[PDB]
Amino acid sequence: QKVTPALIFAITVATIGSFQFGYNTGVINAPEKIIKEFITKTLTDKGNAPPSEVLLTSLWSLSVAIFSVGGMIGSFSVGLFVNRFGRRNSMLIVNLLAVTGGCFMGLCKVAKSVEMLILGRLVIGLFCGLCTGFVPMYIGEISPTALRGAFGTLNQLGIVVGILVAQIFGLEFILGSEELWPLLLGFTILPAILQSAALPFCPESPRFLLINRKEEENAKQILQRLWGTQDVSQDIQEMKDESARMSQEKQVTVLELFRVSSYRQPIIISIVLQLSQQLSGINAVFYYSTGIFKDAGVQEPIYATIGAGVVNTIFTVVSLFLVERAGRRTLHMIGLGGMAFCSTLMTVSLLLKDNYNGMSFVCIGAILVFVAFFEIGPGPIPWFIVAELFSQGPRPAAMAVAGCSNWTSNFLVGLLFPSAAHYLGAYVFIIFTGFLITFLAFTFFKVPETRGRTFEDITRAFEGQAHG
Ligand SMILES: COC(=O)CCNCc1ccccc1-n1ncc2c(N3CCN(c4cc(F)ccc4OC)CC3)ncnc21
Ligand SMILES: CCCCCCCC/C=C/CCCCCCCC(=O)OC[C@H](O)CO
Ligand SMILES: CCCCCCCC/C=C/CCCCCCCC(=O)OC[C@H](O)CO
Repeated sequence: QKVTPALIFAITVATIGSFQFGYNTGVINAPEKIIKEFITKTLTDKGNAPPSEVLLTSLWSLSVAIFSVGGMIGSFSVGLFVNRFGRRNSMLIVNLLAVTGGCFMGLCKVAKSVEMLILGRLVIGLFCGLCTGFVPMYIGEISPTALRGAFGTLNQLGIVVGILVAQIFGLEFILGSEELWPLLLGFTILPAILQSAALPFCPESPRFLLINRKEEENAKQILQRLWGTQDVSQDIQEMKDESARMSQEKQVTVLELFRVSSYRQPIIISIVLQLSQQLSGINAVFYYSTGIFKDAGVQEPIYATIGAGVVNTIFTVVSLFLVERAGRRTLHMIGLGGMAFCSTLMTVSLLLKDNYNGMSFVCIGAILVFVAFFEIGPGPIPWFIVAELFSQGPRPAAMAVAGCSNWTSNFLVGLLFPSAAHYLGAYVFIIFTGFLITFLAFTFFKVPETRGRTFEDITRAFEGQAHG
């Protein structure tokens, strides 16, 4: 606890990327009908026959999904940037992609080009994939050890705030209209121009400068400013230790992450935690929501979702104030457990949907409580924890692997779930309850507490476990 404006500024400017990721994730839902009308008109205006609903659904599905494909590629490409350019400059450099993607999506209507929309979603996907790796890596290396998890939770906060804002902007009376939806999608350009202006005044990680570039006194002076104290000897020395370790060790690529015994457990934890986020059922809960919301008298679908967005935000903040006290294990487990209870309730309330006339209110309650438990742990923790499971040398390759598995599992779930729901119906949530319980067991037996521990302490403990 040594928090000056500089540290806040640096972390806040970095979480613009988190906001960007959240915004582009949530922005696409509301304007579906409007964009399909655009796609139809683009073909009709040629004088051609109007497209079938099958073709529209097809093009629309590609628009949505190609974003994930971009993210898979970008998140796995994180390793190409962070050691070569640094952590701060990597973020500055890739804003080219955010500007590019936003231009395509923003100009696709006036250019009357469905192809530009699809292309824009791919490029903004690439950008967001790089962000999901760059931001926690930067925050992790620049935060005081006692606040590493708290600050790391600001990544997820930026993401959920980004989602909320995109949804609100998606309202018909704001930017969600026939004449304003290019502005809706094009909006992502503005935070990029703001971030690029602000970033050069954010310092590079002192850890990176000292450990990777051997610039000790440069790191110290920066460390003194960020933590607002002249005595930073304990931290500077701990960085010297990590630096000595890295120059005595072979620097790991992706493939060797899996050949080294002392890396196997950390990397397996990292991947599994990414899965515990995307296979939680969090992507199934809303698939049903939009239709459950009608039955309960909402008759206002985006409004039902925005409300969930507020709950989404509140419990991310709750997680922020808990993660340094309760620890990562406890918050992850509690969240997994509460989601297990809610998904089970979802199955029951849906199975009794029309034998009893109150069940739609029950399902909504289950959905909101589900969202709350998701953000307690499984939402924010898996993003910043892999940065904690590794020291300086293998972190970049580890975050490329972890991040990719997160984006990939998200993509596969979205591909496979509609089928599963079609064959299992209400029982599909029981499958997630099984996943959630299994993940809960994994965390309880296999995931060490990382709260307040130095990277060196954590790594040595993994080395000790590997020696027997
Ligand atoms: C298809 O549009 C959307 O997914 C928006 C869904 N509604 C957002 C919403 C509103 C209210 C409450 C909770 C939520 N959610 N829901 C999921 C969700 C979430 N995750 C789960 C999925 N993820 C993700 C989504 C993508 F697209 C592409 C790539 C992704 O990771 C690589 C990242 C973290 N985090 C916070 N709130 C969330
Ligand atoms: C209908 C309205 C049309 C007019 C609209 C005018 C907007 C002008 C541009 C604003 C740039 C947006 C910047 C987004 C700020 C990102 C928030 C953030 O950085 O997150 C804070 C915290 O770190 C999270 O954890
Ligand atoms: C009717 C009897 C009254 C009981 C009704 C209960 C209803 C379901 C409650 C779910 C809350 C979720 C709790 C999460 C459980 C996970 C356990 C956990 O988090 O363990 C932490 C660990 O001990 C740290 O080291």
